[PDB]
Amino acid sequence: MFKAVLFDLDGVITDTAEYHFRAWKALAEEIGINGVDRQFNEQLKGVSKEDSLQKILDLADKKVSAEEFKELAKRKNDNYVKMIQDVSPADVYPGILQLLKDLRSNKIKIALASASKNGPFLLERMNLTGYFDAIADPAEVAASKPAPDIFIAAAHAVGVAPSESIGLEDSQAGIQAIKDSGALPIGVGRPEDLGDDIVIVPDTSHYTLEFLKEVWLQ
Ligand SMILES: [Mg+2]
Repeated sequence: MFKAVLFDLDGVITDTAEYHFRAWKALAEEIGINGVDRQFNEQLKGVSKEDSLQKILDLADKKVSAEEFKELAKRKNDNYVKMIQDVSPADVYPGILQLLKDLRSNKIKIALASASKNGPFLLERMNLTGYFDAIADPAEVAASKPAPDIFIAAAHAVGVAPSESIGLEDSQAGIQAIKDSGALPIGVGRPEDLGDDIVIVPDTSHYTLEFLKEVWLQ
């Protein structure tokens, strides 16, 4: 049987994308730029702050100094930290709390493998910290997803090899990272998005201990 489950945070445990979106929209509004909506935000998800801010400035063809660029980036981050003060156990995705309980009661290790710089904070606000054996620190990993580094770090931090683990992700880059780590991916979302070569479930309510066991046995 697998010995650990390695979780991403956004799109598996909870929705942090909402709060990044709100932070960018608030920034864009503060400086009088229109067009930062949920569709435009698809060009901001999972890219650097620099890239994101470039794209936003381009909406109005706005030029900035290096000093102004740095201030705007800081402002977005401050906005984000303010907006996540709201997070509560009400923000946990369906099935996830029961899955953590079941994993823990079956002595399976639980690790977070997220690029979030606020992962410990978020897990504390959602009252999930107690279930986590480790949180991989993205500050201490050399390469982001789709590189396998953060999944290797998460597995190692609970004393297992990635080949002893299942990874749960909703993103192409995350699924690729799990595959290249040696862990078994189980995706959540659409095969159209994540590929035909992995087990995919339509939403997190399908992530049950019994399902993960059956997938492992294949
Ligand atoms: Mg994710």
